[PDB]
Amino acid sequence: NEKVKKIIEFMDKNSIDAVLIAKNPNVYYISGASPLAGGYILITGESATLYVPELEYEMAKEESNIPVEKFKKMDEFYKALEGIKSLGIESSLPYGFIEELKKKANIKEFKKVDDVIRDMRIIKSEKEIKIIEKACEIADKAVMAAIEEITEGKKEREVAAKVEYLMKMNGAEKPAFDTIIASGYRSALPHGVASDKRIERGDLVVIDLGALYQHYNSDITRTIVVGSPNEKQKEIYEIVLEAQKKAVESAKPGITAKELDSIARNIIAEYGYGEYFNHSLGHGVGLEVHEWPRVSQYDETVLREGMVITIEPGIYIPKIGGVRIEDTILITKNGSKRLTKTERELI
Amino acid sequence: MDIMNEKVKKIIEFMDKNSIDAVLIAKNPNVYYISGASPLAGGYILITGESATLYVPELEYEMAKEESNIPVEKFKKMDEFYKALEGIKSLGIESSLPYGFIEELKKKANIKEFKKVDDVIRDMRIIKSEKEIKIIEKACEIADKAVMAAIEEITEGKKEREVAAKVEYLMKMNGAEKPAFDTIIASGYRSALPHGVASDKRIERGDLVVIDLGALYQHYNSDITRTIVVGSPNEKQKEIYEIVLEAQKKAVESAKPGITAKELDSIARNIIAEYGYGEYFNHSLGHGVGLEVHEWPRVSQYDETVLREGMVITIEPGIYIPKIGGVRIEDTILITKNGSKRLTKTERELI
Ligand SMILES: C[As](C)(=O)[O-]
Ligand SMILES: C[As](C)(=O)[O-]
Ligand SMILES: [Mg+2]
Ligand SMILES: [Zn+2]
Ligand SMILES: [Zn+2]
Ligand SMILES: [Zn+2]
Ligand SMILES: [Zn+2]
Repeated sequence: NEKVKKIIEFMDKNSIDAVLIAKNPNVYYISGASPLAGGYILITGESATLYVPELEYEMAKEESNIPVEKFKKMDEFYKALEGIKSLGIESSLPYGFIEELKKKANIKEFKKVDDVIRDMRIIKSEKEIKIIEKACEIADKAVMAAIEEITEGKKEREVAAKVEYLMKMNGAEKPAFDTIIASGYRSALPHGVASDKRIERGDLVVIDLGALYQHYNSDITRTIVVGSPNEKQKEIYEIVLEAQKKAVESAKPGITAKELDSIARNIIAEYGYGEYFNHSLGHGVGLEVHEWPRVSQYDETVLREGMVITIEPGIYIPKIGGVRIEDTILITKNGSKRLTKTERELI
Repeated sequence: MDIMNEKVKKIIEFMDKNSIDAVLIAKNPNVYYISGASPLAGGYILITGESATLYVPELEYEMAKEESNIPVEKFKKMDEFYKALEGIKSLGIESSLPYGFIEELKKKANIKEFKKVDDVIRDMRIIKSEKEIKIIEKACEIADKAVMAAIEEITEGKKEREVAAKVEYLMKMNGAEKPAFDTIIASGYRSALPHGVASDKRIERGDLVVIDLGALYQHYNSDITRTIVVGSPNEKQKEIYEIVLEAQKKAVESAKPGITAKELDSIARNIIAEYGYGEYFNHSLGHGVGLEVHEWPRVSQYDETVLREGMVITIEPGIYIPKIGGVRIEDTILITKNGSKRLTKTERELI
């Protein structure tokens, strides 16, 4: 396939004899198969083969677009690698595995192939975009359900369980990540995963969730308030809303991820809340919840049509609470498109 | 010097005996096991001969400081972390540490040599304390409740994924953080797929249905598999079922200290092979369970680990007939002084 072809081209330019792909999302991206257990793709100058343990063979044989080989013990796999001098690998390959490759496969050199994997996955195909949009649609439904479920006295975890159930009933494999239902002081926390805390009147409630649908992810955050907001809560909400909207409106091909982050960050900084916006503006979304590019002050990746990223500025104040508004957006030919469509002005 | 816990000291012992200058622990389950902290972002424990420190990003400091039993240090940029590592000659690392990170350590921390510390981590985690066993047993209680709920929910017409959604909700409402792994509800031809995660397929009468699920509860895992038939089973379904049941029961009864994992795997495998279904029992008999659903030891033909009191493993033989159906019966068990204890207690003879 075209993906294997691009890897072979990269191998030729970088004097790599063979490439090993082992990370789940990359194995699926290339072969179309997703063995839960350990699956490995070996790409040579003229072939691509997926190796899987026997228990995953039947599933892999019916889902893979490249030849499949099964093995009983890892020794058979290494035997298939003996002879390779320079091996291209993912930066995620674990130490234990690399040491086994040196000892049992006699690999002489390792080179990172992350660049070619990134260059491919960072631009979504029309088909991938449609799956991501469906995942976002499911996430939108989950956020609305969360709002309905929220009431004084209910545990954050109960709301989370209820909406995760709804997402799965809508076709999701599972949540894209641990659901965040953070109320009151918890809304100002770094990663407020739903807890046993009970929601209280006057609480700001951050709802950050996503659905994993047919291998692709979605990501959305909306913040609401139980009852009426006080002056401070309303103020930080208005600023985050302004920053989020301006950043989304500014997203387009040609500008750097850093430039985009600066748009939202400068708005928040000018209002005097710069020290309370403690994370990046966003991240890419695809086969993984967090992927390329990183939308921050440290990544100047030039945006291009086909990229899918989140725009999620926020302001977090100890005890008082926090506000975050996040959308998963698609970079189009001339601008952007919000894939998550839930109303943002909720406070 | 620091007053360090016994887990840290066991690592220090290993360090001295293996000429290692310092040890870096970065995998979540290990960081929790050693410090009690659960940094969602990147937490790193650095152990030296006289100190143990947990380094975490700013967005993790406050919580880590509250849950960690060892001194916590925060950093704004990784360069700050690598600076702390400067001077280390031989660094002990986990077999899970990624290539990219190791290359960074080589250049920014100028680490000269790396050595595996997997053996000491394994030696500690492979034997569960009475405290850990109680947590795992409760997770198994939650898993048992989920399996019983699944059986009651499974009927002709039901979508596999919907059954999964219902029992995963039940587990959470019963205290579980979340499922230990993607719930498997494999019906009909799908029961022939060992890892047939619940799908959009609708269950039909006469279907063999494999239910494999588990709960992550207070950091520990549970794992259970029961197979049922919707309606009356035919003779061929009953045949493979009786064989798997016989093999599973015999293996559980044979589990005791002194036997190797390979010898235990052979008990179940030889039974299934004698019936001529050896080619269809395409996976190991089991795996250890603890902070991770899959851990030491591997109960297979390729593991010589001698079982000891305190080990927690699964016993899950199965037979899978391609495109037709399959059967798997799995229990999480505890190795006792001279036998075993079934932590998962749901009835096994369900057809
Ligand atoms: C909490 As998130 C998946 O938006 O980084
Ligand atoms: C599907 As399992 C966690 O029993 O290997
Ligand atoms: Mg200190
Ligand atoms: Zn999010
Ligand atoms: Zn996000
Ligand atoms: Zn299982
Ligand atoms: Zn298992």
